[PDB]
Amino acid sequence: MGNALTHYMKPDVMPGPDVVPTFDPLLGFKSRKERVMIATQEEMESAKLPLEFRDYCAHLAIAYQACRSDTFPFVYKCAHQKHEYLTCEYEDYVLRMKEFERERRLLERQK
Amino acid sequence: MKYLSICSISFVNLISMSLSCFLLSLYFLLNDMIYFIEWELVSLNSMSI
Amino acid sequence: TSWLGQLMLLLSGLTMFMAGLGANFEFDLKKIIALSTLSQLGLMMSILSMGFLKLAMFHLLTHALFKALLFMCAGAIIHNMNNSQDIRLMGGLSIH
Amino acid sequence: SNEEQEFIKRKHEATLKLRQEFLKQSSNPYRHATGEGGTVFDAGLARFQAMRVSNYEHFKPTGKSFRTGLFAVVLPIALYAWALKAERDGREEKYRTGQVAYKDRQFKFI
Amino acid sequence: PLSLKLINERVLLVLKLYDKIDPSKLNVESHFINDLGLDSLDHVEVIMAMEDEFGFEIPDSDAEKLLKPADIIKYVADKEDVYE
Amino acid sequence: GWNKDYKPGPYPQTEKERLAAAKKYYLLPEEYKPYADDGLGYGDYPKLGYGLGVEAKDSYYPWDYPEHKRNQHEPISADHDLYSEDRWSQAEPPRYSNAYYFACFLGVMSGCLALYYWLDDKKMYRPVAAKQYPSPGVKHYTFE
Amino acid sequence: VLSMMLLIISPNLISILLGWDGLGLVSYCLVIYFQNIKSYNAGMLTAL
Amino acid sequence: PYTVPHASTYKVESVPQLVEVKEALGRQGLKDPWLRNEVWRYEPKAFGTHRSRLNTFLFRGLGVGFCAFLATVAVEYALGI
Amino acid sequence: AQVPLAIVSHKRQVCSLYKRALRNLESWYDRRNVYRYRAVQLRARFDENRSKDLGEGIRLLACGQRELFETRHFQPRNFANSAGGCAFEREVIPPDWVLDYWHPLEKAQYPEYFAKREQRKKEFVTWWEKQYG
Amino acid sequence: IIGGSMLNWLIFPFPYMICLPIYMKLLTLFVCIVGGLFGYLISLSNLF
Amino acid sequence: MLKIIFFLLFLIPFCFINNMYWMVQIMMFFISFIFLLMNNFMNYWSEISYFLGCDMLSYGLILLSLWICSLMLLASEMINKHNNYKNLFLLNIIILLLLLILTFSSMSLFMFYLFFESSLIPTLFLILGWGYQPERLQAGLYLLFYTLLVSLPMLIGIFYVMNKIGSMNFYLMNNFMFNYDLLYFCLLCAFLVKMPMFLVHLWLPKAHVEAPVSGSMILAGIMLKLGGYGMLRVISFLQLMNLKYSFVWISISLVGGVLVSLVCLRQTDLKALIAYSSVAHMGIVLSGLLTMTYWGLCGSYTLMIAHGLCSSGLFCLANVSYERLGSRSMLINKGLLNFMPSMTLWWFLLSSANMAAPPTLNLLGEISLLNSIVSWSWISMILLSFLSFFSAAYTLYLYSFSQHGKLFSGVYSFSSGKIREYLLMLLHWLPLNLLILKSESFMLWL
Amino acid sequence: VVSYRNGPPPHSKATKIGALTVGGAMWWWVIWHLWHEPDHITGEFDYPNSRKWSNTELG
Repeated sequence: MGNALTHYMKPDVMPGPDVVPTFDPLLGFKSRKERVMIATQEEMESAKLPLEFRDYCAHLAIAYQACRSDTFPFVYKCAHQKHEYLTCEYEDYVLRMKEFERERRLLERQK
Repeated sequence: MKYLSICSISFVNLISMSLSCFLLSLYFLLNDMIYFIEWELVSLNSMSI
Repeated sequence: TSWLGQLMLLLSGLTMFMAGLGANFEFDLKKIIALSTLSQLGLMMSILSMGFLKLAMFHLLTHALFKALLFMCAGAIIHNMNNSQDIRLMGGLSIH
Repeated sequence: SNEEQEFIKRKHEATLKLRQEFLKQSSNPYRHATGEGGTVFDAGLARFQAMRVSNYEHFKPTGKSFRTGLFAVVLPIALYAWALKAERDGREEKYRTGQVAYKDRQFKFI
Repeated sequence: PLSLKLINERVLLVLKLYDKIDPSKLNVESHFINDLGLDSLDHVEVIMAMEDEFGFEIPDSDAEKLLKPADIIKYVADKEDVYE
Repeated sequence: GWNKDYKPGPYPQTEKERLAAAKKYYLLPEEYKPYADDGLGYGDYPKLGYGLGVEAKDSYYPWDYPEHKRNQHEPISADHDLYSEDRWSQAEPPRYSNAYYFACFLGVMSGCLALYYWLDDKKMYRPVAAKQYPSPGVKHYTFE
Repeated sequence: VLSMMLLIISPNLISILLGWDGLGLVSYCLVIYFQNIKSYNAGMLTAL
Repeated sequence: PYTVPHASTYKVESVPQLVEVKEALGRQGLKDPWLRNEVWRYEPKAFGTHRSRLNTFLFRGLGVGFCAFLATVAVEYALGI
Repeated sequence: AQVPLAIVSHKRQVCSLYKRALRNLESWYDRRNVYRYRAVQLRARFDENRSKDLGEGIRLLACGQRELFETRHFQPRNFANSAGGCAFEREVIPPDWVLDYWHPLEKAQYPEYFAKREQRKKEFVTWWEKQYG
Repeated sequence: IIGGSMLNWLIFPFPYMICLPIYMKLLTLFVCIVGGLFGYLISLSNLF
Repeated sequence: MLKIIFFLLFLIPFCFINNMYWMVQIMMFFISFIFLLMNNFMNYWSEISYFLGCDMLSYGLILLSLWICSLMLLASEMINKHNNYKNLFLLNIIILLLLLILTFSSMSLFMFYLFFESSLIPTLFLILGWGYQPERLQAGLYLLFYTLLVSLPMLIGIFYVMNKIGSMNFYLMNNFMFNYDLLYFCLLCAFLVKMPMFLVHLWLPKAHVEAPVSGSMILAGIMLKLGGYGMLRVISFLQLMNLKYSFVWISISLVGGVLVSLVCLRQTDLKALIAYSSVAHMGIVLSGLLTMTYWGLCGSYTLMIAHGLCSSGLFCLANVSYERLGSRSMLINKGLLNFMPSMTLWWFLLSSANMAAPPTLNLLGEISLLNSIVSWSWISMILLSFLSFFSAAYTLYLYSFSQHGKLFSGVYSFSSGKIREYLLMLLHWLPLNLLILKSESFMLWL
Repeated sequence: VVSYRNGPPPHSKATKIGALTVGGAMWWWVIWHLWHEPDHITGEFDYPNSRKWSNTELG
């Protein structure tokens, strides 16, 4: 049970799965910064990145592909750099783990 | 096949083919490259078996 | 994202449950290992019903390795127990 | 019952005589040494063959046979022909009326 | 590879491991009912003992046609195809 | 020695024809039992065992033919294909009836389909938002 | 194994049908390799 | 069946797992003649026990694996560290 | 060459029921000591019951057959080399007359064996003339 | 033995990132532990 | 053409010379090689000599006729070992092959009809002369009276077409179109009997069994294809009326394919089961012919070509067990893997060709036929799956029960396999996998 | 070989050496990956509590 079960009991309290931010992004008055891409579209499509992996930090994935192709097939030689790409995803996950949560707070303040 | 084991012949042949296919598979992961060859049999109604 | 994927996911998880219960109640060696093959098929078809080709392919290669290893083990044990595939007759093979 | 044991004993004597005939005829060295292939003459095999081939001589048009020939053959043929004609007429009136577009019709053979 | 002496040793070993049979009275030609005191279900226990010992299945007609240990030796040697 | 010589004949209306047909098929008179007088039913051929197949018959009996489990000059059953050892035969009689097996299988299937498709819109989820993908028209923000 | 490679390297549905029929037929034959009615019934089941 | 033994070798009282069944049958008031046919089946020398077989099976190469792991650690600190 | 007779006695019926009951008990209880304990329990169950009459014995034999049909294991243990086992008749031996249809150059690979076969053929034809001739 | 780490570095050009709580990451390990301690000792048989 | 016809006409005096049985099949394979050389054909009629010409459908059918007759002389060595009438057998085979070449290379409908119904008299002669059964009289009379009873009113239909049009040529009759029920029934029902239906089949399983091996080759190899060729020539000017009345024949053929595929599971003869097996595949051919698509016509031509080889090759396999085991019964034919292990390669290679097989031309004919029938209606997906499943449910039964299991006890000593038989079943299977290469030859006759 | 009511014939040195070698190989692989990568069994990345974050930053 858990996060689905409360969605059966209190649907107006708990937001749905993979919910977009319904309210204003500037409602919390942080004036929070804008995520700016380092790698643009043409070198994203030059590296044959799939559409499910074109995140806000795809330059680290491009550098991971470059270091994998630099020491192929023994790609563990810069294995920690993989973790670097991984922790960027973790940072994005942390942002997602905030982007849901304050939304529930934004759905609690109106309740 | 005479004076020899057909199992040993098949064993050495399939280790050689498996090593060749493995070394081909490592080259096809470095480039993310897909090949698709096509041999026509019969064409009718713009559809080719 | 299809009703085909939903139905295939249900039937793949159901054959996982079927294979686990059947191999827990099966008294034949090679039939237990064929039920283990069924359980791994349920695992791969349910993870591709989620939609993960690389996970399905990785578990496919892994299952092929260890399951050919199990069947070679079972064949050697059956060939020394003289064609008796019943798991009740076999016993204590760790010493022998 | 005492009548059962006599019947089983008589059947066993007949089976023993037929078994002795089979052991005489199956290992015949002269019949093997002729070189022409064949089988030991079994009556039940020929009875089974003529049972499987000839069956019109015991056939009469009764109600049970008519029910079997209706529900086994003619009724699936009639239902399948009715279904095919109904589906093709329903598609053909839509095709001839003009309710389907040119680029939205199934089986263009393209 | 087996032998008649080995199979005879198998049969007398299994029949002398039975506590309802005295090993002094036990013999290769000893009858299972007239010479030795055995129940109708005791001979079935002897038959399944020979089945578990020799690793095959003995039918019921061949169970009731065995009355001596030498008959069991002749039945086993005919099934497993040894005569020397 | 052909199919016209050895063949099933007319139905035994009288008892002497039944005795002659029993002696013709190498069967004792008590064992012989012809078919019905309906349109499909055979005439003069014996009705053999339709209880259970060839696997039910004794494999430890010394047969003249170990394959098909029959002796010499024994009348082959009319549905010998359907009651063969290969198809639709059991060595032991089944423990349950025919409908119990299918009833339990479709009962478990109906329960599993029902309980799955009731819960198809109660999938769980982590405390996570939608996956943000970059677009030239819509921009997204970080938390720092 | 050759029929299995003919199934793997094929993206065409007709050639997957080629490898499919090859896998089914040689799998049925290798099941019925042993000469008894159990292998007969097993081959009939794995063929259908 | 080479060098078959006699019935005087097999004794019920040597093994615990069969004299437990004999004691349970004596408590129930029954006797059994086929215990001496299964004395060889439980042998502590030829076949071992349950606890020795588990330690043989689960930890067959744990000491050799730990020695090789110490060797890998010792050669890794000389080069990697 | 004693062909078995199809009549089965009542003592043969209860002996077959005892054998099949202990085989089902061996299938249900895999450990040998537990199977031995339950086998002595079933033997005592038979031995307390053997003093009755014939009609009551027939009715209770039918009841025991119904009980054994009720408690029958779904995977009964059978010997592999016997009939009905897991590996019964895995190879089929053709009769020896196909050895008479070999090529003479193929027959030259085992000339002592084929000479002994040709010697044994005359003994077999005199034995067949003695037996069935 | 080597086909786990030999293919995990090869079949994944982009590794999946896992951020899970303490009761779900080792949940499959705890289920494997209770299945190992459950599927063995239940099959142990004693008298009575 | 006239070269092949005059080649067979001057091969006629080879029969009257003593000890000349094996030279005739040598010259028949030589003229099959020459016919392999003359392959400059397109969809229209080429090599026009008087009333004789050839297009691609006619080329494939004459080449199949020459291959089946050349293997038919190779299969019948039982006629040569005995003093059975070799000269009459060779004359009947040459005359029948000449009539098949003349009825396939016919430019017009009437000469096609004339040599088409001239062909059934040598088949009658082979069935009543060289068979090994007391019911050869029941075999030939059923065949002749079925085909004659339904083919006599086709002559009235043929001259009604001649009186309405004027010509007999196929191309000039392709221009016209008729809207009559009885003309359609006359010009269709003779071919609807000549290829097996469900209702009209009876002559087939009672004429294949009691014939010789050569009657089995000529019946299941090329004379179930005379009706297919006739319908391929007649359907072009009867399109409107066959579109009205084709659902009855297609439904009857599909349900009859399912039912006859259920019959073969209850068959105890090897030669009867292939006889009913010819009914099931030609049911798919008949169901794909009446949809009038490009794919249905092309896949029908491909499946008739690929079926005339495989059914004849299966009928040679049932003959080489009938010559040795003494009977065609399926109970006797058991465990031939331990008797003839090298034959079991050809049994499974020709039984797999009867179903869908990976390298055979039968799959390329079956794929292009199921395309048209699924395109015809969606309800046919229920019964094409049942028919194509039951086809290998029964076809694996003949190989499984004849070539696997315990041996039949009480069988006397017979001879081993021969190089002629291995060559005979070699040439029934290597054309089935060498013709997927250059398959645009044997498929695109349009 | 055949054995009756006894153990097997005594094993060669090669089988015992191979058994200890493959057991040492498996356990060396397990303990080596335990020492070099202990983070894979647990959470490789930390999971902070969603109820721990302050409401004064966004809310």
